[PDB]
Amino acid sequence: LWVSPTGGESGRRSLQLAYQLARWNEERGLGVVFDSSTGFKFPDGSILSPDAAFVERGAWEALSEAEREGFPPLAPKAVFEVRSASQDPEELRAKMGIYLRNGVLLGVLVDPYARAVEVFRPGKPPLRLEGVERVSLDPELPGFALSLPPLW
Amino acid sequence: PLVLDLARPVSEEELRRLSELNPGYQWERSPEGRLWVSPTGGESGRRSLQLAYQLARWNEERGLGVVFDSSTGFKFPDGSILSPDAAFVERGAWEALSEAEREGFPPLAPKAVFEVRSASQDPEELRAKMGIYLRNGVLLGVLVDPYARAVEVFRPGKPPLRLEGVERVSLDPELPGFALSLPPLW
Amino acid sequence: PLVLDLARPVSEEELRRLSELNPGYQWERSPEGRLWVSPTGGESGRRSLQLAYQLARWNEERGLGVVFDSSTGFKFPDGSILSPDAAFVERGAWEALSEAEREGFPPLAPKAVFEVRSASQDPEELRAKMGIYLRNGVLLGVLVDPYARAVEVFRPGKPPLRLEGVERVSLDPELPGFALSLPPLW
Repeated sequence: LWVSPTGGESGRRSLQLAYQLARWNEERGLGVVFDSSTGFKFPDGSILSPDAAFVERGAWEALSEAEREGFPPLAPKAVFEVRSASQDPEELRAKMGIYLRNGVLLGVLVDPYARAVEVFRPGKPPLRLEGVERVSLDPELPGFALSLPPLW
Repeated sequence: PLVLDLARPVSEEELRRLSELNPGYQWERSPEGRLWVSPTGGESGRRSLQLAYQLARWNEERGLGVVFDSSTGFKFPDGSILSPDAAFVERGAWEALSEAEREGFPPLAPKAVFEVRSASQDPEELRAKMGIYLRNGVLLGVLVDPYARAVEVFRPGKPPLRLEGVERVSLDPELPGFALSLPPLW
Repeated sequence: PLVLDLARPVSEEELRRLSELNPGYQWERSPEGRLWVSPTGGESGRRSLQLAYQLARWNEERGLGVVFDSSTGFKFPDGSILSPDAAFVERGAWEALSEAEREGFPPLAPKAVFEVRSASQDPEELRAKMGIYLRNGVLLGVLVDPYARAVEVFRPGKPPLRLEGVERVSLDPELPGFALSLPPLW
């Protein structure tokens, strides 16, 4: 069926994910979290917009007002992509590669359909989990664990 | 936003594709059928996230409906496809939709919508957008202006309420027991 | 600038139309056919006028060509249509054109173009733009940064020069007798 990354289901899922990341950041304040609309300007020149992003406090603080106002010129420490029916797995997997190649330190891919999650880190093979309720995202995001059932 | 005039109303298919081809940009269809485009920079993105977070937190503890983030576009009665920074839809209204309707731009007016003024947006255009929401059936429209540190609440049949330098804002009874905290949005 | 992919090259016609409907912005066409939208006005607009005025003043004295402010867009061989903050076109070239060409987006590369960095522009993106000007025939590209209070000069086949702490920059031989004064642009 006709699906849009900017449609209801995708929006409902990305908010559920972003909500958790924000809940965690509210208590720890180690960085700044952005929603699915945010565009970031990556080192390779392109603009990319994940479903959620976390940028380390130190990286964010180094930015000027103008840089924070526009598409931030940096690779977020962590990026999250929630697969929507309109996207084929290998495509996002390919995108996770692009993120890492640009300096993202943690890429999390959630597939609500397959009901799995894939964790991408540089200099390490991709990790795929299925059947787990929560997934620890330490050490990149200290004390944060992503609860999966809410994303389904 | 920037207006792109077409001698043809942009289509839902074209909106999806434009979103795809332009990460970081929000595409919308006006009531007259024109294209509206606005970028979502870092500041906008952190504020809308924080606003959606508060709405979601409230909803998780209450369970009255469904919350959507800022990338979601809704299809209203007059044909416009608008994308607020946050929206709340009651369960009943959401469930009534077909799997296809939920997956595409939901054909309904969220009970409550939120818009956060970005630096590149003129205040009056955004206040006007609030009127479009209301005339299409939205029961609560909230406009946050982080630059003036003010918030304006719009309700059908009521004078818009503009509050300045306040810390909290009760959005009862449309959103039972929810109070939006403003400093986190500055 | 805001880069927009309409999934097809934007036509010259649409560029004008878009400028009309969105007056406070500059509209250009990239070599790939995408839309480049940039903010107009503010102190940046003021700097543009100051520069064009220094140029017009010099040209009045020498009479070698035509001066343009930030409002003109030029059509280059690669199909891009760019609008610098100011430009100089040699008299002969200008007249060799058709009245229509002179009235729209002149189809020629100015001998010299000037770009003044505005607050939302990345220095590296402006430098790449200078690269586009030169590969399309511009003989002298000048980039003014009022924030870092520096100037960069680009000539084909030569390394880019950056000057700081200077009050004036001579632009011979391309603009004989012309020295750009910087403080007025800060």
